[PDB]
Amino acid sequence: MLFEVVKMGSAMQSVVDDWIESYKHDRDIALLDLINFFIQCSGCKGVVTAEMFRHMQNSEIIRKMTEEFDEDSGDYPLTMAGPQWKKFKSSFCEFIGVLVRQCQYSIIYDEYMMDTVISLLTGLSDSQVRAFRHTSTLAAMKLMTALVNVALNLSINMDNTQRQYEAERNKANERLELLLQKRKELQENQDEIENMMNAIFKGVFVHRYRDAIAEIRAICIEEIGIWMKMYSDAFLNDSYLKYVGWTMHDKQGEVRLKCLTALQGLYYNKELNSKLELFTSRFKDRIVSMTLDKEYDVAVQAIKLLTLVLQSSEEVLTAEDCENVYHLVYSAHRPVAVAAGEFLYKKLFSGPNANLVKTLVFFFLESELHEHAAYLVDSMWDCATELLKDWECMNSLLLEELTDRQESALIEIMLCTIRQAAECHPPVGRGTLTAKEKKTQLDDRTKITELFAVALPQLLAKYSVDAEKVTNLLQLPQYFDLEIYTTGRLEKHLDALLRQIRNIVEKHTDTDVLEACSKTYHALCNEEFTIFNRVDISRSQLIDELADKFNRLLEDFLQEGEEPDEDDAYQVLSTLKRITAFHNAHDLSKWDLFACNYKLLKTGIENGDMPEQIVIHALQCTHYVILWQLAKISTKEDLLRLKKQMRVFCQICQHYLTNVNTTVKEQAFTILCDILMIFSHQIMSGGRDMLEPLVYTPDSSLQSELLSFILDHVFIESKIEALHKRRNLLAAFCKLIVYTVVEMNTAADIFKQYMKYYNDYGDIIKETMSKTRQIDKIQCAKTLILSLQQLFNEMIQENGYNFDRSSSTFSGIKELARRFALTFKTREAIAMLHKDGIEFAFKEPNPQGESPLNLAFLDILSEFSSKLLRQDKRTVYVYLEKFMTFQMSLRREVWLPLMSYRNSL
Amino acid sequence: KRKLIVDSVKELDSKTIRAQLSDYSDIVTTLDLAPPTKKLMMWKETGGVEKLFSLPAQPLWNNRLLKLFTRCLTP
Repeated sequence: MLFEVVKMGSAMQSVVDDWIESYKHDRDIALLDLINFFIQCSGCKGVVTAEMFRHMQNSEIIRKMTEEFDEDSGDYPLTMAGPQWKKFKSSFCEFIGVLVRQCQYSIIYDEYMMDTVISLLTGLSDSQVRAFRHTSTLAAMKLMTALVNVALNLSINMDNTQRQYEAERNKANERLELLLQKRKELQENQDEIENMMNAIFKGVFVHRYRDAIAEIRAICIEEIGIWMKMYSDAFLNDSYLKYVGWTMHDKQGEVRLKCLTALQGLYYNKELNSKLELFTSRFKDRIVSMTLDKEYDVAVQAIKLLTLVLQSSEEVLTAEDCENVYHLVYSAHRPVAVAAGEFLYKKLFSGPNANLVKTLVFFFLESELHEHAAYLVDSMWDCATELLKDWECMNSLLLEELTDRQESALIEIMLCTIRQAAECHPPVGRGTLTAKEKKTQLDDRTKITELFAVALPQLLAKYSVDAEKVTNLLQLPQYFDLEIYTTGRLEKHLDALLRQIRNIVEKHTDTDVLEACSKTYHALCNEEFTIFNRVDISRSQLIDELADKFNRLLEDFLQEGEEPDEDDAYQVLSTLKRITAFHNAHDLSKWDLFACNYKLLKTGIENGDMPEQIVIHALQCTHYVILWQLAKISTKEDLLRLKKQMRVFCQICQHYLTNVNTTVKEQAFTILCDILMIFSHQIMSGGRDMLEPLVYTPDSSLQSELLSFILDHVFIESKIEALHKRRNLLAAFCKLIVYTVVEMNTAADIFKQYMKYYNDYGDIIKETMSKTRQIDKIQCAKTLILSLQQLFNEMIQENGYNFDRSSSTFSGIKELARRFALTFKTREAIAMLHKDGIEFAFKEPNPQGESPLNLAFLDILSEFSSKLLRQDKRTVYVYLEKFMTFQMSLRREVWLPLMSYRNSL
Repeated sequence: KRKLIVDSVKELDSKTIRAQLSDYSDIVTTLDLAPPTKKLMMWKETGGVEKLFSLPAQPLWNNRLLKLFTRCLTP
């Protein structure tokens, strides 16, 4: 009952001992019970009988058992999934190992038991039946490993008995004879065991590590790894290493993984081997190349091995080898990054920490792959967590007595450590909370807050002139537990911050710096904290200055004055930038600056010459004035004025949509798509009374204006830069579609590009199609056909009515037509699709020969008849015959589109 | 016809192993980087069809204003 006992069972040693029990009683019935076990473990349902055992050779048994296999599927026990089969496999392996180990002193040498088992496994491992070849190979591999243990024990026993002999050769002659006899008997035992291993190795391993099946190659390499780690004195030489050397070049990841796991076992925990280092130096090149293996799981192990190789020597590796591994700290995949990061640590990381902090800066500065530290830092997070949270140390180097390229980089690194400590997740793309982690977090914030509440004002003071450094330092307060400004009695420092921020705003015109200032002032102006009122005063005061400066500049600027020149403009722009950035994050309605901005946008139209950058920022600025007034909405005198400004602003954005300046068109376009969605029909939707007066629906003129822009500016022919802008514009328009601010028929000009622009815009167009299917199954499929219609008429205008249906243009529409079909209330749609395709096919008649025309559309329309539907097919045909006539139906020769469409119905 | 899996070819021949050592360019690749700049890092965070259809085209830094947009996001 062996097979069933091993899967269903009870301890393994219990059934092995029970088996050894029976083998003593009757060898032959027990060996037969053993034969069958190995067979039945392969999924076979046959049985080897006593008569077969006594008489047939293995080749004949295996044949009979292939016949009697009686399988349902191609499944066999070692390939079925689930825990009960994982437990089987381990039970299967435990039993073989425990059987041999329990026989190693008597039975194993009886000339009967092992030759039988080995002969069978050698034959089964030769079978073309995979279930036999797979199972028997695993068996023989476990069997071999059990024998390496026996050999090892023997060697140990041989050495002890040898020491016993020599101690007596010193010193009697009767015991000497017994020790000589014992030593003789053990040497025989060693020879016998080496035979058995050599049978299995040359009979199975040498053929089967090379099997066509990858799972079988992996089995063989796993155990050769085990033999060398287990009895290294006997197996850790080139004559066994070479197999793992070759198999490192295997075409499957799972095989290559095992070669690296095997070698790792030969370094961890213990060293050191001259023969191993020779092999490694001989295969070093191929190892470092595997740090970029196609399979990530393989790449990690390759780095981890290289980390172990580091411990032994560091002699074998070169600068270029190590430099290559360093690059991987910037890998997209975290396990690789972290593994490469641990390698980096042990290689180059050994004012106690100040030299390690400075070290990290040099590494980061020598990296020509990344311009920010978010990913370098995350890779180091697991191992150098102490170095990276040393903010007191990092803060000291920036202040108190090197080069300004190093100062910016240290600020960069510092901010990354802080963010990743503050918020507890890795940076984007590195992701995939516990009790003790939130503790460290809370510890981290208070340490950051307490240190940088005091240090940041000094830090801004020192580095205020540098835009890159300031943009970084300003991100800090967004990570504070702000309570500490009160309870820590630190309000003197807070005022210093608000002073340094204010000074920065006024000396800087760089867009990012001002964004940082604004976003920061917003973080501090949280009204769940005692601190709000202090900051609100400074906010309310900084902006009083900006508005007044802005009004006065706008006085000299609008009149004739002089000129206004390039210089008078940069004056306005600079001040306008500061105002716009703040109006985004902060409600500045208490300053009615629609007036100043409207006066600046309308004056730009009439004069026709207004510097791009001013126009852009006004457009942005008044967008925020409008939106903020809509935020605080009782009264109804304010409510009527909001629509005033809004309706007007939409007209201005519409005029600038045809502005000769391209980045200006785009600015006007994106603001437009924003307001249209905001003041859409959906404004009143959320339990809104007073929001039904503000609703805006664009003119049919504007609807086409917005489309003309997309076609010109999204659909033509670094550059990852340019694309991101265009996807953003497209989604801005598609939102108007899927939320029906704009007619769905506009999507026809967009759906037809799903293919021609499938990598740039595929997923955005694919979602627009879905959000119209889920919204209205019917008119989706309508405009969807109008797309293929529009592609069709384009082919005509460019070639005429001769097509050449074999052409690439025509074949292209058919291909898009098939992919549209897979997008299929449930069946009233395809009905509606074929109807319009038929209507369109017979839209225009032919003047002569014969009184054709537009008829070729049916070979495209034929791509949809596949989908639906027998009952509805009659209905379609009935609708088709309203158009086609008898002498049309009857002649077949060119008129092929119509016939082809008909076969499918 | 038997559902039993029988292999016509059981072993990779010695010559193809020799070839595997000679050329592994098809099981090796180029380094795939994470976002190499702050701008590109922010893009990856805020990119994809999901995020794009659920945010303004002109970014709004205040949630008071962002809600005015996201308020209108189901037909």
